[PDB]
Amino acid sequence: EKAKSIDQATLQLLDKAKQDGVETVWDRKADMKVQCGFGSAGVCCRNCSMGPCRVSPVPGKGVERGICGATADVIVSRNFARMVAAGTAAHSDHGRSIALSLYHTSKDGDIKVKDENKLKEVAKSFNVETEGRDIYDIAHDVAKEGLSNYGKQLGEVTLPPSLPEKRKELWRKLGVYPRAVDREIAAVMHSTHIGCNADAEAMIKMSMRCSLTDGWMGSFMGTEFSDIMFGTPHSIDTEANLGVLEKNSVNVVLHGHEPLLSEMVVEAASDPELVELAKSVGADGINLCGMCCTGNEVSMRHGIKIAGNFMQQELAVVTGAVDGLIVDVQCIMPALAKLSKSYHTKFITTSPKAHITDSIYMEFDEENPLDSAKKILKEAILNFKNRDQSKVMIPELKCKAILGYSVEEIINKLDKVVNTQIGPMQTVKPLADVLVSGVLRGAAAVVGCNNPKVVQDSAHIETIKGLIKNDVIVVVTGCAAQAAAKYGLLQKEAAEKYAGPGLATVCKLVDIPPVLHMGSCVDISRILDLVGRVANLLGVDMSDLPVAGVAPEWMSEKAVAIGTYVVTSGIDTWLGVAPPVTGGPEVVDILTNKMEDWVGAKFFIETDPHKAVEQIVNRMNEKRKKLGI
Amino acid sequence: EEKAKSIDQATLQLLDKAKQDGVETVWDRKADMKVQCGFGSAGVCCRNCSMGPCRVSPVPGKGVERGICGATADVIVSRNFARMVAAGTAAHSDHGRSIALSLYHTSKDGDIKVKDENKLKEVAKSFNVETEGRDIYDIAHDVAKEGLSNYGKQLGEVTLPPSLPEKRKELWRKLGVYPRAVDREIAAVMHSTHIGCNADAEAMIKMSMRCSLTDGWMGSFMGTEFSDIMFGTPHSIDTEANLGVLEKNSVNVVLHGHEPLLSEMVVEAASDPELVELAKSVGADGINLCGMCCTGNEVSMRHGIKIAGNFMQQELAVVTGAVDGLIVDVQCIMPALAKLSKSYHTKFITTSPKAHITDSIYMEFDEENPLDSAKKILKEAILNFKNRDQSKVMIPELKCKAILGYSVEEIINKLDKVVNTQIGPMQTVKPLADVLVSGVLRGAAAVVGCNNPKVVQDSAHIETIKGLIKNDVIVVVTGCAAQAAAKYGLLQKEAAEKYAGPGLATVCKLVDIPPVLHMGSCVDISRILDLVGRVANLLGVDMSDLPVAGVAPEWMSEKAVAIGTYVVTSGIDTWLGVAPPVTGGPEVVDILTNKMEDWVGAKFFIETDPHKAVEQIVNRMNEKRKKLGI
Ligand code: SF4
Ligand code: SF4
Ligand code: SF4
Ligand SMILES: [F-]
Ligand SMILES: [F-]
Ligand SMILES: [F-]
Ligand SMILES: [F-]
Ligand SMILES: [F-]
Ligand SMILES: [F-]
Ligand SMILES: [F-]
Ligand code: NA
Ligand code: NA
Ligand code: NA
Ligand code: NA
Ligand code: NA
Ligand code: NA
Repeated sequence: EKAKSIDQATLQLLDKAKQDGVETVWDRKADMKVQCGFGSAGVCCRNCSMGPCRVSPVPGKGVERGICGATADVIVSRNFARMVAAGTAAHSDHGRSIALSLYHTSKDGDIKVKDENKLKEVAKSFNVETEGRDIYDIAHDVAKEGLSNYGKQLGEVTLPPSLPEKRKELWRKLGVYPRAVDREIAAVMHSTHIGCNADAEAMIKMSMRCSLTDGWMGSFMGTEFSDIMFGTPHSIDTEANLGVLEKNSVNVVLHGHEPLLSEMVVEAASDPELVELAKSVGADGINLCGMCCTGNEVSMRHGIKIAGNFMQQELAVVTGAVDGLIVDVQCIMPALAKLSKSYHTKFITTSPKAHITDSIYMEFDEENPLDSAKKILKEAILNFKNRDQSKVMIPELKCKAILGYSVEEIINKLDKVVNTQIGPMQTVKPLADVLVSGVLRGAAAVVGCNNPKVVQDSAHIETIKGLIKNDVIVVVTGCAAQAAAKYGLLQKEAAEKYAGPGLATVCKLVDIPPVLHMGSCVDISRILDLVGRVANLLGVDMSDLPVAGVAPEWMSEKAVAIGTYVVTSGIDTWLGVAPPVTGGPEVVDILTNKMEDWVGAKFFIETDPHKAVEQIVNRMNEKRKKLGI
Repeated sequence: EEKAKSIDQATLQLLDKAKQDGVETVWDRKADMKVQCGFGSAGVCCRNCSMGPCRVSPVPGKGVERGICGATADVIVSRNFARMVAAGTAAHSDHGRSIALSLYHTSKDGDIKVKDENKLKEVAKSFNVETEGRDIYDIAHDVAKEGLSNYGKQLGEVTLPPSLPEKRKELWRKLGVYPRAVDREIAAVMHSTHIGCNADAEAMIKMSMRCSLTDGWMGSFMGTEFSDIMFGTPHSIDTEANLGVLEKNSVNVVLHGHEPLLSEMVVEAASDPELVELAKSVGADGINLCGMCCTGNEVSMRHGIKIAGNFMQQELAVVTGAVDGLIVDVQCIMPALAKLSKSYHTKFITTSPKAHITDSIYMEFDEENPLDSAKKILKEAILNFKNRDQSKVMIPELKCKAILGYSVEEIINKLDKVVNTQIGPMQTVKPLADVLVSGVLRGAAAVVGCNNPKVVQDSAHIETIKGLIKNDVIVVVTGCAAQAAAKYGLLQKEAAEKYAGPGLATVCKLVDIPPVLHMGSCVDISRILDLVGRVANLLGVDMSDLPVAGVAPEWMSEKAVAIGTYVVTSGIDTWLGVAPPVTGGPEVVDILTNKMEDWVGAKFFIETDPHKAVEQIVNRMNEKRKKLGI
């Protein structure tokens, strides 16, 4: 009865999937039928073998406490904590690999330093000397100091400069100032053990402390170091959606997250031997396509075409045109191994962090990265000989998209509206001014996943379209950004098409689209860098600005960690999918009310995007009045 | 027409008082839960993202076979198993992390001092720390820093104990499970269990084994060694156990939890003259300290403090109406205590910011002024004796004598009695190695683990231990299992004639030891590894070659899972008396109970009948003896 998507190409292939007789993520959601209301409310605990225990989400009725004595609030808050601990760890290991790659950069090696100016500037944040030193001794000293942020047991951690000092001392008084990344993950996992913490407030506060090691450390260093090694993103053109697949080219799709592999596949797709090889098997060339975050990472830096977002990964295989599906870690549906048994596609896993049964394991040798990517790519190009062009169905649907909007590039773009003799250059002042003046009502980040509980991409598009109509500039990352890209919002033409008067004027003056694709989900750290720069420039804290974050169709534990650190940093967050918290009323009051008194923001749970847009606008105008703007 | 709740007499008496007083127990809450969910009982339910919750069929080929993301039953089972190990590892991790921090803050005239210099000097040589002619506290700080790097170093290798055989290290390396930093492996396991990551049962379990190794050989190990350095290495010491140790006319302060620093500082505060006179002024005879669970073991091994009871007895202690102060830190403090303590004059005090409990009294243990903080907290217990009502008090006159303190150094010390002055070398484990190879001792078995309402409490412990020592298998015990043995009376030299077999009784008479050796808390299980490795190293073999076994007859916590996983990966067959949630994943069962043997030389055994378990252990040991030629 309900529509499965709002994207036509997504729907066309869904029909082919039914004809071919293959399962999709929608079909498995249906097979699940009415999902257990206990786990949907968070009032089930399995933290020890006395259980499984389930208490009633309706207070006063049914079973009240678990066998150990845990209340509903205790069970909910611990389950919520372990979600943050998981998402934190996901981004943690991500940035740890990126820092390790930076430690192994050499002058003549496969991994180099590409943005010397950024490294010199990042080195100043770690108190690493740069005057007259070799650029790789600097990079190694930066990597070492960044790695210390993951497991140091003595001393304090290094935090970015755009984090307002008001917020640091706020965290200190609240007792949520971050420690080492792995050290907090262990701390949350410790207190959630049976017979440890049994207080909702203290439990949530540990979760907020954990999430800070993600946004301002794990994800932040991951992004900063990814820019140093691969290049800081700048505005770039690309095409999005499943129509980027070419029938007469070798289609290699990069799925996953960790960017070192996809960065090396891009460089491997230009080796004359591998270029000549694709021609020898009968194709026109090598057509690199990205999906999800590793697709975002290479599109921001190299404009590689974005094949699609989370709930489309199954449908790319259904086209019958994917010769290689090269995946690393995070958000690779294990169903792909069974699905690709019905097609010539070679589904190749590469990271020992994410083995998948019945896939083809080709370990990405991080000690010979380029040679290793070539070996994996050659296997994909050879697989082109096994394509059956009669069963191929590539929908004729693709949209142009502009992305590459890093903080540096937004600042660079804003310099255009600065009078040579008046203001300062290379600052975020132009954006602060249009916010203070009121031409822009606010700025909203729209991030998040896809989720079968929501018509895929429908909540993203309605939220984004509604915010830009009310003169709220919108920045996007991850699968939401790729949902904007497919729809056609990442175009300068989208301003007069969909934006209100103020946003349309700023868009024309700055020469930008109304929706800024700021990269992958570790790249959300760019959003914090941006908002923090505006707060510092206006002498205020981040809870005082008219900013907001939205997760219209989230799913991953990464999103819970992301949403939790966005709030603790001081930014109101709207969720479009109810988290499993309804069972514990104290947990609800903490996340949706008391949070305000702690950090200056709170969570909002709204499944109607049009309602959420109202709330965001009203909350912004409320905060605007408090600030006098 | 129901099963008994316990085999302990004092436990049954107070349970009748709890019913009479109108309060609820952990047994009562178990009955309220009724039929627990078969899905979560089989481990075929996932909640690792909001696409779910999903539940797949535990019977393969029937029902819903895959979750929304495509995860099979084996994937879901294997990931849920991994997160148990990660949590159990994290608990012992932070336990030893905090202890190492105390070692870093030791000082000449401070509250925390170095007490076993000879242990500290020997540990420093294990961490490549110079000791010749250096101040003793410069050494302690260097050793602490080296131990803290084991938790979060990102480059280089980790420091491991010398009693770990190189054959086992080389085995782990080829298998791909050589441990990294403690907090790092915890994060790595949490990463791969995220949605859309690892989806292969073998790779997932192998990640669990690599993670658990950072507990037994690092987390728990460093915690135990550093606890001995600061508080003293345990030696043969007498004590009394069970709930009767409470004195009606004295101040009863009960220490519950795991972290030893608070319990240690309260012991030293219980001898402050100002507080003793206050105890007499409020109308009491003296300060009666009683411990529970690990923190009760930690102070009983070192100071002979009386042991109040094990895990499922903690509620019944408050039911006696004689607990004036209940001081708890972290790990295994049932949140029901906060509600139970409201029906009695007991003040339920939480002390650690790691484990706040609602509607309790929070007195944050100041580690910068430890003794003054312990003094301050103890005074609140003494003053609460004025609210005692002696008409309701019912302390069952039941308690048994017990011997403990059997650290590795003390066991080696006791083995010297049977060494000839001219023949063999002193201060080695050779006497224990010789009786095993000869066959006088058929094997060595470690009985550890929790309590669990699914088993008649302490019955699986006592039946397991009694059957083993009857079959000439010496039994070492830690944690609540040890306290089960202390309550029943197995921690006595008189227990040899009563229950031991011929060979074991002969070894007990010669060495002058009980047939059951209490080796401390559950981080003190590292002492058991340290012992077995010395025997493995002295016989030129690996640990999977020795006739050794581990048993957790009534386990419950995720700490036990991580414990049982590192015991197996170390090369010691482990029997489990409570079935873990793995029955829904047939590949996971094959990995844990068969394939594991071909990886690390040991495997899990799931058996709820302790008599059948003893049969399996004895037959298994004989196979490894015949394989080894002994
Ligand atoms: S922590 Fe408590 S409520 Fe949760 S499963 Fe364990 S015994 Fe039950
Ligand atoms: S969430 Fe709990 S009650 Fe629901 S199916 Fe899973 S184990 Fe059962
Ligand atoms: S990870 Fe898979 S099995 Fe688990 S809740 Fe998500 S879709 Fe379901
Ligand atoms: F095909
Ligand atoms: F790893
Ligand atoms: F159910
Ligand atoms: F493996
Ligand atoms: F009382
Ligand atoms: F000693
Ligand atoms: F074997
Ligand atoms: Na920066
Ligand atoms: Na195939
Ligand atoms: Na309020
Ligand atoms: Na030692
Ligand atoms: Na076999
Ligand atoms: Na059975």
